[PDB]
Amino acid sequence: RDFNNLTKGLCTINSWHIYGKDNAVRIGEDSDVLVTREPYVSCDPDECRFYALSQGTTIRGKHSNGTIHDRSQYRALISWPLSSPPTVYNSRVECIGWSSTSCHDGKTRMSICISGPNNNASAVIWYNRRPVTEINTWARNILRTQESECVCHNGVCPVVFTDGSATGPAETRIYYFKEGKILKWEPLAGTAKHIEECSCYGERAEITCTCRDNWQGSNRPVIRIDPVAMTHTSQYICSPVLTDNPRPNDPTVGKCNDPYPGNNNNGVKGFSYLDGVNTWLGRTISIASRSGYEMLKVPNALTDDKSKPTQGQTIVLNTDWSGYSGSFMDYWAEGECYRACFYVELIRGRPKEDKVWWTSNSIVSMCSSTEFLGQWDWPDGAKIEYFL
Amino acid sequence: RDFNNLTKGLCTINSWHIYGKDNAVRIGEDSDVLVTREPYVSCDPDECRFYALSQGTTIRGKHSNGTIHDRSQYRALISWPLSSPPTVYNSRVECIGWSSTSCHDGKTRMSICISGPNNNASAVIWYNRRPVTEINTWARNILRTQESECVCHNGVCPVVFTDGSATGPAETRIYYFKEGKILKWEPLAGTAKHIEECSCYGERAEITCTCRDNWQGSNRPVIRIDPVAMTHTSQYICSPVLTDNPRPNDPTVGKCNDPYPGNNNNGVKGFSYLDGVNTWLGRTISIASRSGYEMLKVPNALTDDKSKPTQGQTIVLNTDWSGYSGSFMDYWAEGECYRACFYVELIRGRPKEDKVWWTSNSIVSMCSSTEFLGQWDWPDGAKIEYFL
Amino acid sequence: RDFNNLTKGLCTINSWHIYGKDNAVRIGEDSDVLVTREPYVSCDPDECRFYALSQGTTIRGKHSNGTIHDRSQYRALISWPLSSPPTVYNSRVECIGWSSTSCHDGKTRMSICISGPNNNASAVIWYNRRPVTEINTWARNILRTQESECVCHNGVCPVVFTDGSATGPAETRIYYFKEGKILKWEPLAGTAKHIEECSCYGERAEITCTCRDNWQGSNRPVIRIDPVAMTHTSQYICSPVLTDNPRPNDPTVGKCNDPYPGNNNNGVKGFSYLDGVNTWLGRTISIASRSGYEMLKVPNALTDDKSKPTQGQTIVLNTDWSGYSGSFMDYWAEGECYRACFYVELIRGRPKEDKVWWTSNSIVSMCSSTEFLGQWDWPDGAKIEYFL
Amino acid sequence: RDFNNLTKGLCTINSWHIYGKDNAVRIGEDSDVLVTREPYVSCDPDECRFYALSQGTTIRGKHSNGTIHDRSQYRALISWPLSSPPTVYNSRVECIGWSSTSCHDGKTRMSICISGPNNNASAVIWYNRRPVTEINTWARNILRTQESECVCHNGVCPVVFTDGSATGPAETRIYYFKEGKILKWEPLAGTAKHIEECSCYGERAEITCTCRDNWQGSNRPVIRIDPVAMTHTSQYICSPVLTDNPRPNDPTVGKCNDPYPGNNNNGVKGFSYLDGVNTWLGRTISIASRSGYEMLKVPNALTDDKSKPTQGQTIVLNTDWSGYSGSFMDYWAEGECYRACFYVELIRGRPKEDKVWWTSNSIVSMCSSTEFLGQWDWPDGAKIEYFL
Ligand SMILES: *[C@@H]1O[C@H](CO)[C@@H](O[C@@H]2O[C@H](CO)[C@@H](O[C@@H]3O[C@H](CO[C@H]4O[C@H](CO)[C@@H](O)[C@H](O[C@H]5O[C@H](CO)[C@@H](O)[C@H](O)[C@@H]5O)[C@@H]4O)[C@@H](O)[C@H](O[C@H]4O[C@H](CO)[C@@H](O)[C@H](O)[C@@H]4O[C@H]4O[C@H](CO)[C@@H](O)[C@H](O)[C@@H]4O[C@H]4O[C@H](CO)[C@@H](O)[C@H](O)[C@@H]4O)[C@@H]3O)[C@H](O)[C@H]2NC(C)=O)[C@H](O)[C@H]1NC(C)=O
Ligand SMILES: *[C@@H]1O[C@H](CO)[C@@H](O[C@@H]2O[C@H](CO)[C@@H](O[C@@H]3O[C@H](CO[C@H]4O[C@H](CO)[C@@H](O)[C@H](O[C@H]5O[C@H](CO)[C@@H](O)[C@H](O)[C@@H]5O)[C@@H]4O)[C@@H](O)[C@H](O[C@H]4O[C@H](CO)[C@@H](O)[C@H](O)[C@@H]4O[C@H]4O[C@H](CO)[C@@H](O)[C@H](O)[C@@H]4O[C@H]4O[C@H](CO)[C@@H](O)[C@H](O)[C@@H]4O)[C@@H]3O)[C@H](O)[C@H]2NC(C)=O)[C@H](O)[C@H]1NC(C)=O
Ligand SMILES: *[C@@H]1O[C@H](CO)[C@@H](O[C@@H]2O[C@H](CO)[C@@H](O[C@@H]3O[C@H](CO[C@H]4O[C@H](CO)[C@@H](O)[C@H](O[C@H]5O[C@H](CO)[C@@H](O)[C@H](O)[C@@H]5O)[C@@H]4O)[C@@H](O)[C@H](O[C@H]4O[C@H](CO)[C@@H](O)[C@H](O)[C@@H]4O[C@H]4O[C@H](CO)[C@@H](O)[C@H](O)[C@@H]4O[C@H]4O[C@H](CO)[C@@H](O)[C@H](O)[C@@H]4O)[C@@H]3O)[C@H](O)[C@H]2NC(C)=O)[C@H](O)[C@H]1NC(C)=O
Ligand SMILES: *[C@@H]1O[C@H](CO)[C@@H](O[C@@H]2O[C@H](CO)[C@@H](O[C@@H]3O[C@H](CO[C@H]4O[C@H](CO)[C@@H](O)[C@H](O[C@H]5O[C@H](CO)[C@@H](O)[C@H](O)[C@@H]5O)[C@@H]4O)[C@@H](O)[C@H](O[C@H]4O[C@H](CO)[C@@H](O)[C@H](O)[C@@H]4O[C@H]4O[C@H](CO)[C@@H](O)[C@H](O)[C@@H]4O[C@H]4O[C@H](CO)[C@@H](O)[C@H](O)[C@@H]4O)[C@@H]3O)[C@H](O)[C@H]2NC(C)=O)[C@H](O)[C@H]1NC(C)=O
Ligand SMILES: *[C@@H]1O[C@H](CO)[C@@H](O[C@@H]2O[C@H](CO)[C@@H](O)[C@H](O)[C@H]2NC(C)=O)[C@H](O)[C@H]1NC(C)=O
Ligand SMILES: CC(=O)N[C@@H]1C[C@@H](F)[C@](F)(C(=O)O)O[C@H]1[C@H](O)[C@H](O)CO
Ligand SMILES: CC(=O)N[C@@H]1C[C@@H](F)[C@](F)(C(=O)O)O[C@H]1[C@H](O)[C@H](O)CO
Ligand SMILES: CC(=O)N[C@@H]1C[C@@H](F)[C@](F)(C(=O)O)O[C@H]1[C@H](O)[C@H](O)CO
Ligand SMILES: CC(=O)N[C@@H]1C[C@@H](F)[C@](F)(C(=O)O)O[C@H]1[C@H](O)[C@H](O)CO
Ligand SMILES: [Ca+2]
Ligand SMILES: [Ca+2]
Ligand SMILES: [Ca+2]
Ligand SMILES: [Ca+2]
Repeated sequence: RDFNNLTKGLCTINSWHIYGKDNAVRIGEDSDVLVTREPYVSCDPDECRFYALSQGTTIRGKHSNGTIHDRSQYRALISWPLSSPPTVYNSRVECIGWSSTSCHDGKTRMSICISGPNNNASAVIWYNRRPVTEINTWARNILRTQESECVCHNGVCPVVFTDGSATGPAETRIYYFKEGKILKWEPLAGTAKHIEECSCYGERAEITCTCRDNWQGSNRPVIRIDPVAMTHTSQYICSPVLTDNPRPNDPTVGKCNDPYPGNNNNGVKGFSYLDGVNTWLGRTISIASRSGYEMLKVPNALTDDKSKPTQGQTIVLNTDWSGYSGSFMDYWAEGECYRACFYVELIRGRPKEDKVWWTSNSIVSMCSSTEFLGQWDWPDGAKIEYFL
Repeated sequence: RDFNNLTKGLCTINSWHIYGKDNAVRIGEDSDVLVTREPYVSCDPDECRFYALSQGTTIRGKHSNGTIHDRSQYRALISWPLSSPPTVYNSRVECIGWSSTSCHDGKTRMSICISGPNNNASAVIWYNRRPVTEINTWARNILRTQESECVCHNGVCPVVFTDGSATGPAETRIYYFKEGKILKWEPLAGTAKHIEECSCYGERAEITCTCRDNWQGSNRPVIRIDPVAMTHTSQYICSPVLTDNPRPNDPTVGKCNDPYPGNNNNGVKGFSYLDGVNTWLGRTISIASRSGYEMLKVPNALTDDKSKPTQGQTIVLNTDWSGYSGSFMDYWAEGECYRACFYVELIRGRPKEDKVWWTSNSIVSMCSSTEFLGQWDWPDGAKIEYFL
Repeated sequence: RDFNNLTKGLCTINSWHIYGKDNAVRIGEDSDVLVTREPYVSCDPDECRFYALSQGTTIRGKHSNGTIHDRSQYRALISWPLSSPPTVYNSRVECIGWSSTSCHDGKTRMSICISGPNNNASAVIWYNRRPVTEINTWARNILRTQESECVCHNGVCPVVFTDGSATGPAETRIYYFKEGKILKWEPLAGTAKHIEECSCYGERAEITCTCRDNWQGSNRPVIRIDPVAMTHTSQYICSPVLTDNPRPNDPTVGKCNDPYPGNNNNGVKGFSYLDGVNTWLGRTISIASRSGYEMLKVPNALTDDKSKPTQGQTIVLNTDWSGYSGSFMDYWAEGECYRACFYVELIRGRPKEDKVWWTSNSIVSMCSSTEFLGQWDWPDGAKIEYFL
Repeated sequence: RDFNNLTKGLCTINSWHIYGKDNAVRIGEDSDVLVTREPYVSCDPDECRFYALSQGTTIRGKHSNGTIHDRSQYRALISWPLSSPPTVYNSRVECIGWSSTSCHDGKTRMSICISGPNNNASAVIWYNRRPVTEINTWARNILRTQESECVCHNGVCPVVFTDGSATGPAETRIYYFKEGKILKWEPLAGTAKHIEECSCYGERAEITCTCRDNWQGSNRPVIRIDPVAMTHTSQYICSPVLTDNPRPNDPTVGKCNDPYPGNNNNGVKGFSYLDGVNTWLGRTISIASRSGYEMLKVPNALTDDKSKPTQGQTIVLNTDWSGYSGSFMDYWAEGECYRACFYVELIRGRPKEDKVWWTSNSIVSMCSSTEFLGQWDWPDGAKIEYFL
């Protein structure tokens, strides 16, 4: 009925509780589960759902062979009920393509999918399940977007896109949509040197995005957006607790306005919540590969270049595979504050598990608690040997 | 609540963006996907869906053997959610038969299915999911209809049927339905010599249908219907850009009131949008078989017998299989103009791929953009070898 | 909102058009289709659905072995969308048991299922999907009911039950329910000597049921019920066109008040519409087995002991298997008259096809047309050899 | 719209009629049925559903190997339509974990799931399908709850939890929730010495729970809760008809305020309805293992230490496997009294049937009748040999 406004602050995050888990690869060993990757979670006013990019085959299907590849004509943004797996029979297609974002503005949902060949890709912006706007590639090098939910305020839903090199300067733009129409766009500003795969959340009329500098940085770039003024800025997380992957060992002092060097041309989508002393960072446990996952409480990470952990929680053990991670919240929940949430993609199959010819994932997701809760670890749980 | 009226003109068509794609044959390699053919797309006021004729077996089922055949007691018009595949578990049966059409009038949906033996077929006209009217064969030779959506204006939904020879004169009728009841019917008039499988769209209170002259023409016949007066006329597309299949090579000058000769007794369902300079024609790329698919901008194709392409877009490469194609639009979208859409049926299996014993298809669909978007090609994507 | 009243007469029946067909055995060869028997069709105010008794296993499942048996703890009344097959994933359980009926009163639905051992069976009467009333066996010999829909008038839904011998006198009762509560019951009256499996329809505030005299009659008993007075009578169809199975050859003169002899202790559920000159009878084509199915127009069949066919329609060829048949109508359709409908159960597997270890069926259904439509035949269509 | 109040008494229980049965293990032999255990039934105002703890694999899936284990990261509370089986495609996840409860307060549903390692478990309390409250382990030894529905009165839904030893004193708490928030909690009081797995029902503004004393008692502890005062008491069922399993032979005189000795450190979840002369107890038929199931009418069982059976009903034969059992009622049914209902979990596979590597169950459920109905027995019905 009305556009949602970001009128609340974050709840105090004292730990993380289990929210959803689909066990998709376990279940899909003997049921019609679609192969996916690049999952996320997004809420409507009356339901929260899982989202991902399908590969247009089931996991036991012979067409699962080759699904390490990111971009084909067989991919689509799908959604399905929370903690169910993405099946052929329960998955709803939001739009067609191989990079996406989606968010609800309080009245209805906007979904964006990009498709095409590398040098001629286009975004289609859907609103109320109809296409409304299209945007052609501006740099002819894999036009691409967040791979997790966007955020709206009074109808304005900003979205970050990048077109251009993954290993050098690229052209990043912030589009401000309303009802699927372009109100404005701006080129990236501030000190972030490279942006991909922004993970965003909204509180007190400001949207914060934690992104991936694929080119040089092992610290994460941060974009902060004012959706009323339709302006933004950028920087890096100051903290020496480095949250990209792969990455060097953690130093004692980080960088606020430059990439922290030591690994080039690689990364992973990740997130954080940056809320002064209530600041929590996610990362892989391994510095070398996408294994394990942990949350660290790092007070003032955004602004304090010597900030270190005061608390933490293990989400996935370093002996289990992780993957992309991102933020979402239920903006329509009851109460006085928005409860921080996140997901972690649990990648299985190639390239790390190459006895199978496929790559897919399952999902785990948590939300914050004001209690100090006991921790478990949450692995995918499938046995690869069963698929041989 | 109210009957929809065709009050808008076409949006300007500068390119085509991806709308839906089901990847059904890929997915159906290892899931309970129904064998189909003769698909299309049709919108309700709150949802757009895929439609097709089921063959009453799954593709991996042993009853898929023999599904090259067009007309059996096991066929039905089914619908399913946009870009999902047609599964046993998500497909809704609209009516029983082996030729169909369907459209929503703004209040509810009319669906028409024809069944029976060749010499004794009948149409049943369903409205609000109940049968209302029946029409018996008038020429005793495969009574048959559009195989894509009809169009309504203020409750009046015209439909084109043909009964009689596929390779000689036949008896074509235009029925004007309202609430599933016959208001009137007329015998075909104008200069079209043979009509099958009309593909129709509505704008500014007129309905335009691009059809298949199976007998003689490689140019397509066009029927234009005034749904208020309940009258029509017919002609051929004047343009030397010929759009049937198979067909001769394109000449320099076409025919406005006669079939363009060079192939007899064969054809394929196709479509066009005929809107002066905003005119786009679809066709197979091959002159000999149903391979490839392209859209050509041919200004004034309907009326200019020397009109040639000023722009185009490849939809399916000539090294991939195509099939039937047809028009639809979302008459209930927001904005000032109706956005042209189309689908292409991607036929797999027999007769061209005869290592399998079945014939089925998947679907790809696009809508127009006012941008000049980059093009991809959109093949079915299944590997036949997997099915051996 | 209001209880439906039977205020209309039957439409004129000049032929029969296809209404629904599920092709369940064909589809179930390679999908999760439940084994059933004793199907029927019943309408709500906004939807019509297929109903049957599940056997609590899929057809390809190993538990399909033994499903020739009628009565087990694994059976349930299920419903599913019209012309879909009865799948594990789309079938809704109405109640538990091995004999049933169901009807909608205009406000909500009553469903009745009987379960138990032969000598200690009970009916549970569900209303608005909650159990309301229970009725214990009165004769300790397979309490049993219609196996097709009941009919309501101003909230009163009569139902016919039988308890006692299948091959001798039994105790038949007519229960008058309202909101799932017993208003009254009466013992069978009139001249019918044995009653099973009544097939009923409603018009002009009277309900007519055509039943099965399993003991002696090859003519069918008829019960006529006044749901306002809550009284009834019974007789047999007078016509020499005999409609049970198995049966003797047709004579020239039938019996109005006694069973027509020649076969004992056997029969099949069937139906008719008895409406003076607008009278149509269904029967198997074979006198010996459940093969084929036809509709015969037999003017005044109910009252004229020499009435013979003036018109007919083949539904299933005598070279294809049939089974139970029954009546239903869409009481909530638009227009001035109720359109007669029926289904035929197409039994496959045992005992006639004993290369498989199972018994199941599919469904075909038709409704009347005021046109004289061409006829097709409508077989199950599955190849038993595929299941070996 | 309004919170439900427990304003009715129990209906008179003269027998039990069949309510639901899913036949899940039979069906799951050849369909995508999830492995479960710890099932129950719970009603909303407009629907009643089956609930259980999934094991996050199908039964025919290779991940079914190991599902004898109770607590893993792959478990979730799921619900599905009454008498359907718990499939991958129709099951809705309520929350994540390995111990649960759920109930509807008349406005919306509260669901509670506990997860974590044995020494660090936490409960998350969901309301209106959103997490609201979290509760950390207080004794660091398998925090755990009812495994059947809770009950609400004017918004207050008490829930019994236990944390601590299964074979010695433990710390049991009664939490009083409203809208998912903690109003109050109390430590267990009265004479019950050990509490697990309470099975609860509501009548005349009091909630009665029949639980499992795993430590010493073969008589069942009873907790009675006043949800207005938010106080409770506890005792044991006085009757010498002992209802735990395993258990000693029945004596002539029971114990009201102490555990009845003879078996230690073991038990099974069970239930009763304690309503003076209208008192019925459920139990396994075997004293040694979870086989068979029966209901006994034991007047004044709660308060009369010599009460013996005056009537009974066999539910499952002693030659068939049983399991957990629990109470529920449809608080939103029509009429003057609440109809007592229960389910029995039918465990198949390990440990008793160790030719398979899995453990799962199906469900049977009954409700009371004021008739004296005939009895059947209701086994799971699957053949283990089919799974070899
Ligand atoms: C039941 O559940 C309980 C709740 O989950 C659980 O208690 C939790 O226990 C975990 C695990 O111990 C805690 O997480 C850690 O928290 C550390 C921070 O807390 C310490 O430091 C604070 C400041 O100096 C102290 O205040 C704090 O003391 C307080 O709390 C204590 C309880 O833990 C209590 O005893 C005290 O009385 C007091 O009240 C405490 O001392 C945090 O630092 C740690 O993370 C590091 O360690 C991990 C390995 O264990 C790494 O994976 C992680 O990345 C962090 O280390 C790395 O990064 C650092 C920053 O750069 C570097 O300095 C390190 O060298 C290290 O870097 C290497 O590794 C990196 C990752 O591979 C790499 O990238 C680098 O390159 C380099 O190679 C962890 O998060 C949690 O806070 C506890 N929570 C609560 C509420 O108590 C309890 O144990 C469970 N109970 C049972 C019985 O099982
Ligand atoms: C990123 O995506 C971009 C958007 O898709 C893409 O740009 C697009 O590129 C495609 C492919 O080149 C274009 O499609 C073609 O358009 C042709 C018409 O445009 C030409 O002619 C106009 C009039 O004279 C000119 O105005 C126009 O110039 C303008 O635009 C230029 C850009 O392309 C630009 O450089 C100029 O500066 C200027 O501004 C341009 O010259 C169209 O004619 C063509 O279709 C024919 O060719 C196809 C084969 O390629 C056939 O498949 C097709 O059927 C047509 O040829 C056949 O039919 C004709 C008519 O009868 C016959 O005359 C021909 O002989 C031929 O007939 C044979 O084949 C038939 C089919 O098999 C057969 O039936 C006959 O029997 C006979 O055998 C094609 O549609 C598109 O318009 C571009 N779009 C845009 C917006 O620019 C860009 O390339 C992509 N970028 C990258 C980096 O990959
Ligand atoms: C396109 O579709 C059209 C519509 O479906 C289709 O036309 C239809 O054609 C069918 C098949 O011919 C017709 O069905 C039959 O109708 C018979 C009754 O009609 C005749 O009798 C009337 C009265 O004397 C005449 O009025 C009537 O004449 C009129 O109509 C004619 C068109 O058919 C036309 O030419 C005339 O000008 C005139 O206007 C006509 O002569 C009906 O009797 C028949 O049923 C019997 O025969 C079946 C075998 O074919 C049996 O299966 C069936 O059970 C009936 O016979 C059995 O039972 C009788 C009664 O007891 C016995 O007397 C018989 O001996 C026989 O009994 C044996 O078999 C029993 C069953 O096994 C058994 O139990 C007994 O023991 C014993 O062993 C049939 O229903 C239909 O009416 C036509 N409909 C229309 C609108 O015209 C047209 O053919 C199709 N076109 C093409 C090109 O394919
Ligand atoms: C059609 O369906 C009808 C409805 O279901 C069905 O009739 C029902 O029949 C069943 C089975 O007979 C009845 O259930 C039993 O009811 C017994 C109680 O009723 C008796 O006792 C009363 C009081 O003294 C009498 O009033 C009553 O008489 C009345 O009713 C009669 C009809 O049955 C009628 O003939 C009379 O005229 C009169 O009107 C009647 O005599 C009940 O006691 C019994 O349960 C015990 O027995 C079971 C074994 O059969 C055990 O499994 C069960 O656990 C109970 O015994 C155990 O526990 C007792 C208590 O501690 C011990 O004293 C016993 O020794 C025994 O203990 C051993 O076993 C335990 C379990 O393994 C173990 O833990 C111990 O350690 C020890 O090892 C049973 O529930 C039912 O009430 C009938 N219902 C109705 C309405 O009539 C009819 O039969 C069906 N018809 C056909 C044709 O099939
Ligand atoms: C259950 O009892 C409560 C307490 O008496 C009822 O609560 C009142 O409901 C009315 C009407 O909806 C409100 O206007 C009052 O404010 C409520 N509270 C109190 C404390 O009186 C409630 O309606 C009852 N539930 C049902 C289904 O009748
Ligand atoms: C899932 C897994 O086994 N990850 C291991 C953890 C650890 F042993 C590690 F050394 C690490 O990176 O910390 O290697 C990982 C993994 O085997 C490699 O990094 C990549 O193969
Ligand atoms: C799908 C496909 O391979 N089509 C080819 C394209 C081309 F090579 C062509 F020569 C053509 O017709 O243009 O043959 C098609 C096809 O192999 C035949 O036409 C029919 O088999
Ligand atoms: C389905 C089928 O083949 N039915 C035949 C028809 C006919 F040949 C008939 F002789 C008949 O009864 O009319 O036998 C049936 C069937 O084979 C037997 O009656 C029973 O097996
Ligand atoms: C399902 C089953 O066969 N249960 C039997 C019943 C009975 F024979 C009994 F002796 C009993 O306990 O009463 O053993 C059960 C079962 O075999 C064992 O108790 C445990 O294996
Ligand atoms: Ca990086
Ligand atoms: Ca042609
Ligand atoms: Ca008989
Ligand atoms: Ca015990």
